[PDB]
Amino acid sequence: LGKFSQTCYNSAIQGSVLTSTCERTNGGYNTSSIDLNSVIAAVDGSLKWQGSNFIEACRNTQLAGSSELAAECKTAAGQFVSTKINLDDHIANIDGTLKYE
Amino acid sequence: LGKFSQTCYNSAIQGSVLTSTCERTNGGYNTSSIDLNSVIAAVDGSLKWQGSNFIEACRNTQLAGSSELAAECKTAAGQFVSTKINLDDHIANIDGTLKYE
Repeated sequence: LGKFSQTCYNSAIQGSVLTSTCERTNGGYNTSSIDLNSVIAAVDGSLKWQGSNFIEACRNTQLAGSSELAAECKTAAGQFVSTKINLDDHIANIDGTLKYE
Repeated sequence: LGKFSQTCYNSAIQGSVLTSTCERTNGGYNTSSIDLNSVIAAVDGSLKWQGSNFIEACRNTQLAGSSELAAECKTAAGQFVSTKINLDDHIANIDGTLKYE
């Protein structure tokens, strides 16, 4: 599942939104964006799938490398930790558009 | 929070996917989509935030007005009931991309 980074380039993250330019199935490419806040949660400071609204607990989001979302997130106790998640786990390039799967 | 309908137009709902054309922060427009199935649940026939996968229990999804999602969802007892939820509560436009917050 996922693996968008293998067929996309010029990816960027601003806030909770990922943008990238991806290869289409029958040739050519397309630029699209997807909000990651709908599909990533913060759980005691760690980014996890199967949830939403990590941005309520996190700040300074960045794209590290070709597919990692990095951020500083608030733990249950209230202090922050550095955390990351590999977007290639579930963000795919479906015919030129970024999708969660 | 939310209020995407104030800066977007030509919105449409297909299944659980909302598509709309939104103005970017400094001008210009972008058409994007967000899969509402990631952020809306259906509990005993009623659509609600703070959950996911409402489409598993619902049919006949439609956009009502500029910002409401309407559908028919299955109650625990078995029968379907009409239900609606206002997407403007938690779907926003950030620089041309639909986002959950």
